[PDB]
Amino acid sequence: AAQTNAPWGLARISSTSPGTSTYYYDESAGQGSCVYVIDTGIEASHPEFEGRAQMVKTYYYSSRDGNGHGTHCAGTVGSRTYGVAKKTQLFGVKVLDDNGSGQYSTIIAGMDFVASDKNNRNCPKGVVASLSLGGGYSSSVNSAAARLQSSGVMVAVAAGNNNADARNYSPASEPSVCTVGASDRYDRRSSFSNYGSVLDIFGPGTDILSTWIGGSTRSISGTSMATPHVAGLAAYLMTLGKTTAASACRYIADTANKGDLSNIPFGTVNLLAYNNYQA
Ligand SMILES: [Ca+2]
Repeated sequence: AAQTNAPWGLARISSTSPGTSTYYYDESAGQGSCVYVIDTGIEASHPEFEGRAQMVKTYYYSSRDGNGHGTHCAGTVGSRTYGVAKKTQLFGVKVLDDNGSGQYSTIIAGMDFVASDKNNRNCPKGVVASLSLGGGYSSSVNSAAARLQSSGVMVAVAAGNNNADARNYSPASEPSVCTVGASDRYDRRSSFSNYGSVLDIFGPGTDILSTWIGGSTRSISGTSMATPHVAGLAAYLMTLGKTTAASACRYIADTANKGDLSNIPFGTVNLLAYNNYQA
């Protein structure tokens, strides 16, 4: 399948080269997989989701995304225009309030929630979780990411927006999950992407068009916008049969565009997510 005049990041992760605007992908498009967006919530009523998105948990007084962040990230995973994995089932977990603030203990609660809940859902092609959030190093926050990953959920985390080595941030520094930095449409590491040997992969994160609440769209920027490219990609690769939840971060790295970003410090991977679908 081909989707012309696509947001640049979907064209990028289907291409070897920057400067193209068509997104290519096999039409299965993540059918039969499940992605949990653990964030401010998802405006599931957005027609872009077509009935495939459900809130399933909140730790606050409403499960609605009253911020916009969770809805944008979820749209990159799996909205019909703006998504990678256009036939995946989405699930929301509101661990962030509406300003974007969550305590670690509730974040943790969300995470263990997914390791359990997946067993209430039909995900025969595989389970993913997408965490576009974080704060300073915590062993506990990190342990809750290793558990979620160990439980057979592909875990994708934002490396962080401080232009700092990410080993000091959580859940980014955790080893066993897939820590995502960001790039721009000219293949520059993004000016705000954390970096550091704990990264596995880079994805589009500067000027990412996606859904927003009210039924709307906007372009925003972050390792948060890069993260759900890799989560949706992993859903797409599960569904095909290329990899598994426990093997997907390695498979994506093995199949990445290798050498191609500027602005990658010494010691940080120079790997860019790629679906290998057109070449
Ligand atoms: Ca890893």
